[PDB]
Amino acid sequence: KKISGGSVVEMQGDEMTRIIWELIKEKLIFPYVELDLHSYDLGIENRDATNDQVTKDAAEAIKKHNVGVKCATITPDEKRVEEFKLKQMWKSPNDTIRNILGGTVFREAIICKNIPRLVSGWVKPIIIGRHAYGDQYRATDFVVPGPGKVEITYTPSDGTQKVTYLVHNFEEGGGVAMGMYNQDKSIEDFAHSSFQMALSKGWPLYLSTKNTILKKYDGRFKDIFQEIYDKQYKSQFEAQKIWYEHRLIDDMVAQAMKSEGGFIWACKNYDGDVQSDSVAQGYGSLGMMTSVLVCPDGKTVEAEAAHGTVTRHYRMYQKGQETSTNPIASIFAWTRGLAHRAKLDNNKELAFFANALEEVSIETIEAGFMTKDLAACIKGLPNVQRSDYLNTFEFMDKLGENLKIKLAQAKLSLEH
Amino acid sequence: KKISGGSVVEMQGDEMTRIIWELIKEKLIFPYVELDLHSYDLGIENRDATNDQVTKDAAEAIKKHNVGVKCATITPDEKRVEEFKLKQMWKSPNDTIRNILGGTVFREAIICKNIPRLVSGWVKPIIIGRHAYGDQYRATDFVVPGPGKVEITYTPSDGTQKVTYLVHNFEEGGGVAMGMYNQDKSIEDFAHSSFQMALSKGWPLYLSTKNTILKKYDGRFKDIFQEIYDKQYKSQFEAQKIWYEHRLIDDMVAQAMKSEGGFIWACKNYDGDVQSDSVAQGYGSLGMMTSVLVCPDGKTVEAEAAHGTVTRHYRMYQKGQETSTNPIASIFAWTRGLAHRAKLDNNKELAFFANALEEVSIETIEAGFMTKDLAACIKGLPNVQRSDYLNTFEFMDKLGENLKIKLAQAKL
Ligand SMILES: NC(=O)c1ccc[n+]([C@@H]2O[C@H](COP(=O)([O-])OP(=O)(O)OC[C@H]3O[C@@H](n4cnc5c(N)ncnc54)[C@H](OP(=O)(O)O)[C@@H]3O)[C@@H](O)[C@H]2O)c1
Ligand SMILES: NC(=O)c1ccc[n+]([C@@H]2O[C@H](COP(=O)([O-])OP(=O)(O)OC[C@H]3O[C@@H](n4cnc5c(N)ncnc54)[C@H](OP(=O)(O)O)[C@@H]3O)[C@@H](O)[C@H]2O)c1
Ligand SMILES: O=C(O)CCC(=O)C(=O)O
Ligand SMILES: O=C(O)CCC(=O)C(=O)O
Ligand SMILES: [Ca+2]
Ligand SMILES: [Ca+2]
Repeated sequence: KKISGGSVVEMQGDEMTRIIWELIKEKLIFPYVELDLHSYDLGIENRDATNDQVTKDAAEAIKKHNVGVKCATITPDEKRVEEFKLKQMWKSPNDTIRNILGGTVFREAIICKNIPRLVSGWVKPIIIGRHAYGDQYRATDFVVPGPGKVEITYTPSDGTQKVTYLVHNFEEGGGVAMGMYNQDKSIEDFAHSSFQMALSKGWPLYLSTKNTILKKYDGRFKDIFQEIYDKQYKSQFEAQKIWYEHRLIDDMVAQAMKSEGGFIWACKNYDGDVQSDSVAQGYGSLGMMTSVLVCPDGKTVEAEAAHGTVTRHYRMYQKGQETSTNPIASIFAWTRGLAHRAKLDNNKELAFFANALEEVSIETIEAGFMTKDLAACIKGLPNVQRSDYLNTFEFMDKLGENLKIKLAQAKLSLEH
Repeated sequence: KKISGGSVVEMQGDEMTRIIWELIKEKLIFPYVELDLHSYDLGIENRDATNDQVTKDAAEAIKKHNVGVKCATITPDEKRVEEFKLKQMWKSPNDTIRNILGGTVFREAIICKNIPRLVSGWVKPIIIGRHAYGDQYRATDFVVPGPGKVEITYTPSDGTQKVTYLVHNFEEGGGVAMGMYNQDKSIEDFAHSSFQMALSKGWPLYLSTKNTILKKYDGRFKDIFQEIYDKQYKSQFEAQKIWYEHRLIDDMVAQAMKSEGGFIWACKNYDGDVQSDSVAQGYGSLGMMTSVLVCPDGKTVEAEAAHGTVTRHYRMYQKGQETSTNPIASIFAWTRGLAHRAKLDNNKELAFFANALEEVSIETIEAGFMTKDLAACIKGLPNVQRSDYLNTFEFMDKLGENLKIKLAQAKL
């Protein structure tokens, strides 16, 4: 009776998103879909117990099975070490997974007709390609305890030369220092996936850098995009009446803010992290955004919610208080992962189910059933009352109700 | 030129901002104000001729005279080198000047009551304190030509063992790499200026970092702020019913976007640079923002417009075509610096002129005389007609008349 879904790597998360994750599988996915499921618990406690090995195992599973769907996870700092009694301050599971997989994370809002934006002009989608490799997420940082010299050096593999650059000589007191890097091959994959996304969408492409400040580091990104564009993409762009343009990041954020949308924005790793949260909130909620890592092999993807574990909501959950937390981004992690699974396997029954769940989610909200974040978009936050929204479970229950109806109607249809 | 100004350091800029700079001195400052003016031309041509020495001379003059006002400048990349036939790809003069002076750059929108924002909720100001030192603006970046190890090393002054960390081992092909740093004393001054700004305006303070990712680097910023808050400002904040909170930068930008405004935002160098343009545009124009570098001495100040040289408009100016470019940010560089010069000198006349020019600028726009960007805020750009806006000359002229009127009517 259930759809045969194939192999999926599932990564369990923390706090409020872990609660939603279990409700998605129980209500939305498992009743209709049977999966060969490789489950990795990335909850903070299991990562601590495995010395973060479960995270690297999960990344290797995604390479093997080509599809993974990830819940948001805690990245610990000193406060989390004290809260959970951790052995170490573990690195972000996302940093580890993206470092191993590589590629570009494409992030885009999920639009409902009845939800007012915070930014008046965006009538079309903004799609951020976020380079998923290197920079601050692979970096090496340390505290400078006192006076002394920090240098960064490059030694070729043959060991026949050494280049030493002075970072800073600390004359009095200490500070911080860090190295970071990126790679030409990853930059080229990032460029290709950006131009290909623009052509698939019929939309212009913009790349943002600081190249006036980092002339070598950011100038490399700019050069590689320009060279790949001129050689391989430019005739196809003009044929679709679109263009590619590099801008300084600050000009770019101002242009995007005042634009009508409808463009692809290639972002360096850190910029794509921050701006995608600004963009998601600007369209009205961090809970309404898709995030899909498209790996360079053209086969493997990892779908996820780009927002965090929603700690403040989890604290209320721990007290038995009602929570209204937006599940949509977490649900679209599953739908986007299953859609790609169905595409790899040419599974029409699964491809239909994935799209059906996405339509149900939008239709439910557009019919007036929503969590508190979205009711705050329509009214003001100060004007919202309990009767204006559903709690987290009521909303999942409504979605489950409407999903059963949509799948029932499909079975009764002639198309079937 | 009756009012005695005192000593101000003037830095001349490039392209469209240069054209507006002279219009401000001619029509706005010079007729009413006599200045001891130490002028350095930071135009890209003079920087190339002096091997960027004029920039260092200018920074030194600000330390001497405590007050400086800067016009936007070109920071050259490969296209600018070829465009201007430059000797070197010179560093940004703002990087050079800020590195020498230090401190926190405070940026805030200039609000006219008739101008709609792009962001629905911001009914109260957002003030970004931007750390002006270190990080990407003091960094060392280079191309990695081929496979090999990039390492970062710390050699202490006490002769104890040198420490070496592997950044990356490039196994296939090359790439890019960079070192960057910050210093505890600069971070401490950045913290103090942020707490003091919040107490003087009466608003809560947020610091944004990535400390979950950069645990040492950004953790140091977070730890320094928290220690200074707990030991120094905390009871003062509580008595004013405000607070200080650290947030991850992701959370902070989202919170900022959906808020009502009304907070101080402490930003690391790079974040303050980018978010200040996002915020300025969100209130509706890059032309309406003040930017003042507040130096750690509590004395010296450098006022500037935070936006660039507006190359696109300048290309139209070069072709003889009509332009409408918003001068207000450039005007507020003069008024903010002259107001500071007046507080140092206890000059009631100069301080009155400084405020009056700012009043005239806002009153002129609130009466319906504005450049094209502001008219676009009200009607949307596709609906802006020629009758809705003034060109750059006409706008500077209307401000000159209103300034003349406001000073004449005040002389009575
Ligand atoms: N993908 C990931 O694994 C990932 C990404 C980011 C952060 N994190 C981790 O998550 C933890 C919490 O990070 P944080 O405190 O910066 O942010 P957060 O708790 O995830 O979110 C902060 C605020 O954003 C709003 N929000 C975010 N998602 C929402 C949703 N789905 N529905 C309704 N509101 C939502 C809520 O606003 P209100 O309080 O105003 O209601 C929430 O309190 C950290 O440990 C961090 O390391 C993980
Ligand atoms: N403080 C500084 O010295 C400073 C700061 C930043 C950049 N720069 C330099 O400026 C040069 C150009 O930088 P860029 O091309 O990134 O940006 P830009 O040319 O300065 O500005 C880009 C766009 O922003 C809008 N804009 C900026 N200021 C405006 C104003 N006062 N009134 C109306 N619109 C305004 C215009 O939008 P539209 O095109 O839509 O009309 C303009 O085309 C570069 O050489 C850069 O290094 C200098
Ligand atoms: O991995 C983390 O700690 C945060 C990740 C994040 O903020 C993002 O993926 O946008
Ligand atoms: O100095 C530069 O090159 C740009 C400065 C800038 O963008 C800013 O001050 O906001
Ligand atoms: Ca993020
Ligand atoms: Ca800027």
